[PDB]
Amino acid sequence: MVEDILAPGLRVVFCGINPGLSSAGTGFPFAHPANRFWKVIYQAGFTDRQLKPQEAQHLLDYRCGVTKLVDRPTVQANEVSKQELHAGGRKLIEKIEDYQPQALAILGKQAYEQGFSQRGAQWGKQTLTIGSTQIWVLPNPSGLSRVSLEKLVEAYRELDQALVV
DNA sequence: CGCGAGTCGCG
Repeated sequence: MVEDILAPGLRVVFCGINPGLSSAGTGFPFAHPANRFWKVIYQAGFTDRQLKPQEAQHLLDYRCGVTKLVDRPTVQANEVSKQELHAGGRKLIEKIEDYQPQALAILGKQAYEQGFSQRGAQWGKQTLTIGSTQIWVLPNPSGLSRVSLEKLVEAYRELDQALVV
């Protein structure tokens, strides 16, 4: 099982589909060294250095959170049904109403659409909100995505900069 | 008419 990293007052809550088979075992989000997440949020600007999955809890210090749509671990994100994704979204909504982050960031275009029942969603900011929490769709940091690091970084960077203080 | 559903080839 992979515990959530949430707290009130966060500026961003990162959300993935489900745990990979490596992450599941370690009990850390995006634990497999092939997943660009940690490098991306670092380079994007969310952290002052590149954290290891071990230090995940220290994200709160930078006022960032992490969670997932579906708990069931899996090799590839595509093994999770829409049924599971749609249910996952419903529960995510509650956590957001609970912790009330400045922004919810879904890592997966399909994830978003399924989880929130939305069609033809575009990358970036969504008009959809959850109270004061704004919603974003960011490309998945998996090394399976043919999306380049340079692209991935910009995407997240836009959000960071988008959340002023 | 519209609408809502039913893999391949890419680094």
